Amino acid sequence: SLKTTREFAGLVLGYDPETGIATVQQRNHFRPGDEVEFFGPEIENFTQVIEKIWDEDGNELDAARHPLQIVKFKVKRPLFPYNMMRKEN
Repeated sequence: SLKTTREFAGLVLGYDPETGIATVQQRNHFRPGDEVEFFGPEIENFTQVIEKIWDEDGNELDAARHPLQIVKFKVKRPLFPYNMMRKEN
């Protein structure tokens, strides 16, 4: 069960189901090319590659390296607010 912030890399804040773009609050470093898993109740957990990331001002980022910054990127299946994201080994 969930004890600390070490256990995940992002918290989903929002998801645009028309465009596929998720809004994620970073908790630990992740970057384009990384594999992640989205999880939590109400979804089947799934993995994907992170293709490209941007901030809320539309700047592309080489990495989401700043704790609790809000970032955006395309996801491969729908998400609900407060689903979670972790790195996939």
